[PDB]
Amino acid sequence: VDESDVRIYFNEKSSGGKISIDNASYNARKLGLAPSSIDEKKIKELYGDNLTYEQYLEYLSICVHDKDNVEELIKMFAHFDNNCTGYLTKSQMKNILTTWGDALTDQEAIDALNAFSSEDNIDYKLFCEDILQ
Amino acid sequence: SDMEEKFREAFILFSSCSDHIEMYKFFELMNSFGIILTNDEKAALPNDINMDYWLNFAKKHYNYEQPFKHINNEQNTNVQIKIDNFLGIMKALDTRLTESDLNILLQITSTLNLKTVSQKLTESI
Repeated sequence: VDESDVRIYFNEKSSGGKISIDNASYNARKLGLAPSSIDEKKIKELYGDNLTYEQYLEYLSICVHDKDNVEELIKMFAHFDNNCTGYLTKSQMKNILTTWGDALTDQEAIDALNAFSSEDNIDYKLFCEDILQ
Repeated sequence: SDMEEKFREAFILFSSCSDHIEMYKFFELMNSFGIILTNDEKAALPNDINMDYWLNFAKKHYNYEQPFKHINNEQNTNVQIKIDNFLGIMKALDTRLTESDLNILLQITSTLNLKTVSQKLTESI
């Protein structure tokens, strides 16, 4: 965690004091936090889209997710591993990321797979390792 | 939002996210909506089935005005079958299920009709 950059990124993307959730998430991802639709909606039903630093800190905490590891994420990727090889097809891993949960478009997920590894058979174990970093 | 976005969802399930579904799993997929082809039509199908062909086949063959027409039989529709006798027809004929059978009756609820089953399955899909 970097305390200095937290404040810098706030005023940089602030507007009339308050910060929009889209920008708060942008800054969360800028640091190294991973906000999901669930974390995003929790703050929506409180002070609105735009919220001051007082409320922005409360959003920084909901984006932490300390209890995140290799087997806390693969609950969907192992669900489709009927082959029992560990290696999963790029395209198989692709459509999983487009249809359910966070709206990751074709190009978003497609390029993320090739960026990790060039090969079709990609292990969802080694995959968690680097995206979580 | 419509059937088009729901059809794609159903392919990634039966194929187990595979690009080219196995013929046998493709039939599971069509039936899950209320699609049954004639002996001739079931031979007209391609060798390797893909997402692109599945969705064309989806539009043409799926019932929209009455999603599940094939469940209606009006001698079998109006009639009431007991839960135990109904499972008797099911356990002898079964080509799929093992213990998810108890869960189908829960999706309906002692004496049941086919118009009740079809109505509940229209809300399931």
